[PDB]
Amino acid sequence: SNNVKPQVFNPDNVMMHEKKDGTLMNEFTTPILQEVMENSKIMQLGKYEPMEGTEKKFTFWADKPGAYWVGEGQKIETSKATWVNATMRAFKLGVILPVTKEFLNYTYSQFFEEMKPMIAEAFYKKFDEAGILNQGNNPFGKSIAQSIEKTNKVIKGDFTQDNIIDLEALLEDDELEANAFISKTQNRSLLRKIVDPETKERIYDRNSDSLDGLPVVNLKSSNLKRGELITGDFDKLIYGIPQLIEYKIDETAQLSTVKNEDGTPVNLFEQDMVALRATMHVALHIADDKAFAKLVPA
Amino acid sequence: EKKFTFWADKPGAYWVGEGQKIETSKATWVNATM
Amino acid sequence: SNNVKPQVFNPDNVMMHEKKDGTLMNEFTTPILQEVMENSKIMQLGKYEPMEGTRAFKLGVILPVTKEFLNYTYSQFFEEMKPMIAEAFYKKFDEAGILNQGNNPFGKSIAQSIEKTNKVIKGDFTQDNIIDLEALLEDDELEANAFISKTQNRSLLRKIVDPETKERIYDRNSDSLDGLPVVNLKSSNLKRGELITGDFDKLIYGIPQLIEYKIDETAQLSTVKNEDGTPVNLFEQDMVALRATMHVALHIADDKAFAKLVPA
Amino acid sequence: TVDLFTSHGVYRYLTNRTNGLKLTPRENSFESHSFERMPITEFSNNERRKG
Repeated sequence: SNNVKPQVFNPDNVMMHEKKDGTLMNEFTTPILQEVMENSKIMQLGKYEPMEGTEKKFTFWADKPGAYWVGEGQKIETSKATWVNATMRAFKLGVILPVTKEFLNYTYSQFFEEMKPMIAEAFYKKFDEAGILNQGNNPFGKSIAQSIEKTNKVIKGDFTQDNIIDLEALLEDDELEANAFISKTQNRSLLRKIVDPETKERIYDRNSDSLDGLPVVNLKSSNLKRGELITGDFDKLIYGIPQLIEYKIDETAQLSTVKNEDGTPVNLFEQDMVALRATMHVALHIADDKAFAKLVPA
Repeated sequence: EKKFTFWADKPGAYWVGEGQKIETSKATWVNATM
Repeated sequence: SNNVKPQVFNPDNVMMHEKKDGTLMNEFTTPILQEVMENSKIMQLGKYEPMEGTRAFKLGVILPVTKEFLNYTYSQFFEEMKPMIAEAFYKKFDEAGILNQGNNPFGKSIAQSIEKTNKVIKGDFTQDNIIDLEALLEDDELEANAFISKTQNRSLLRKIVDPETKERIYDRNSDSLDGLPVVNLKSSNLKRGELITGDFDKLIYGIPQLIEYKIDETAQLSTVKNEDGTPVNLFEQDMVALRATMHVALHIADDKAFAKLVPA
Repeated sequence: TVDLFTSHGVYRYLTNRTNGLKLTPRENSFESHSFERMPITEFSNNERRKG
């Protein structure tokens, strides 16, 4: 055929050194990042749990024996212990970045360096939005928002010391104590302008980002609205990581999720392409569905 | 005159079932000048 | 595999141990080179340009081989084939740059330079026609550097003698005409009676990537269909393929620097 | 609890895994030492440091 125009891809996910208008992209100035990569908020708040396989078993005492008064020479009555079991399973995060080898040579050699951190950020954010907010096709049948929904442990109303105290009280109503707050950075404006009328001290430390003495963690997600606040005994949120982020780069596979202009799948060898695969295994478990409560605007 | 390149789009990520096809994603950048 | 009929491939580019008629090439004798291996003429004549990045274009080829052939017929095939691919790349590049043949991707070529400037001499090979051909260059202050010729016309060049000095203008031992070296093109497109000359320092080329070879035992050759139309899978059909690629760039700095002699 | 030894002194910090090992200086974090090089020494079982 000797068709020298560049290969069109659908979707347009392939990095290329030549544009279909004939522009050739030498002398490329490597992009710079106007941001700091976000940490996993679940890895921050929750409790790590060693996990060798894709599954984990927990067992806890449930019932404790009673005891009896007995008269002299009377028969001593019996009693019994009981236990309960729980379990957690892992799921897989992954993404593939395809690159044309001309691009990989004559434009941006460091590309499969610079992407690895942005990939890790994407994984962390996916994980957090699944486990905290039950968003992004949460694979686990478990989440904070879902525990809150089953318990209906929600307070309605404005950010006030009244409602914030009531929110925390909602946990000790089940003999649990709040350990931290999850909030949307948009709302520290509201927290900054609430004060106790009696002691005349403000509940939120603008300097230390502490609410009622507890640490506040900010979500970047757009799903959590300004007026919404979440709290819980995060030591009851258990996470495990059976396989840390693995990267593999391949120069010969087939990609089926990318098609050529004629509709044929992209073959990395025959077409002279390279692609980077990232995968991670993450497991989430709510140890006690009652340990979380939410404040929502009316 | 000055010119800048900044990242504009982060690669996505997908939940992949056991033995499902990993979907692809792309990065993107934008140019500015002074 | 257990197939007793050999696999028909379309196109039939796959090397095989067994012919279509059932002949196994067992015990097979090592091939030998009946001809000298050809070297790039524009890489010989033109001026090299150190170049970083790519205008360039990509040359490439894939040679599939059945592992039975790679085992039981000619084990060393892929070592002995690399030069033959380098030949093929040289010939493709030479034919594109010189003759504007073979779907050359560049918008530049010697044939196009001559066809644009109309710097062509109609005539048979004679001392006066050789001198006029050279004068077509020296008219524009450029001096001929070499000649490009179809080797089959040395029979014509030997018949010309300078009538003053009364000697052969063509040294058949040196293969130099009027003191200038003549390079031979093996390609079929330059006809018997055609001769080309120019100041080849005005022709510039670059090579961003030398010939890179990669041998693969796993890829899918979409372009080669099995008899049933399914694409060839190397690993599953027990097959191997060698990929070769190169990047070349061509530039003509002054398109009046080339002239051509052609039969009337 | 984290101790960091430099060529001029020991720095003391506190951390926890949950906050991402953010080092916070301990009360009276710094303590000078009179050597002129980092005090800890390492020994090696072989070139590869293998058991």
